[PDB]
Amino acid sequence: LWIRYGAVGFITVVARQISTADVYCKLMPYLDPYITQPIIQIERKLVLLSVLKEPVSRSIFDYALRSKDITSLF
Amino acid sequence: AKCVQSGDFVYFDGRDRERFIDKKERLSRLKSKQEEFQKEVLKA
Amino acid sequence: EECTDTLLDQLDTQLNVTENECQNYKRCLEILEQMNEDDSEQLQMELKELALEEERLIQELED
Repeated sequence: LWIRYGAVGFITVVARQISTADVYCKLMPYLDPYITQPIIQIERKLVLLSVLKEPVSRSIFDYALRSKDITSLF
Repeated sequence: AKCVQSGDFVYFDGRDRERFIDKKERLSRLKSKQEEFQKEVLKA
Repeated sequence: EECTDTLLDQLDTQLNVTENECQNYKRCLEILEQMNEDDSEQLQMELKELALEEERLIQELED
């Protein structure tokens, strides 16, 4: 959750720094794989936090990061 | 030095025959077209 | 000789960056033009319905 919300912090700050045109043309394409709905108001911290896809299960994430053969697994 | 100030120089290896000044003009023209698209996108 | 080639290389990279941003805007404009115009009126009607449900829930929650 610290990293998860940390990411929201980065994406929200980035979304506030770039132009609205660049947000839709450039910022949205990087976020699309992780967001549940296409909302143009990504600049509001509450909006982005609400549109995030569910995180990876800790058992799944921890089990993959703990795997010795992460290259073969990936 | 005279060629550098006027920008009337090209790559020594011949990879590109377009002068530095010519490339600078093309870059400015492309930047203008990009902003025009950006404005139409903003309107849309 | 090295300084002149380095200067042309830097300018060549800037040109490509401008072309990529121009291409992206051309694509983005085409995508927005091709995306069917979402019915602003239909969403507004739905929003009026959801507001009524919320007002109902506020009275029900008060109860």
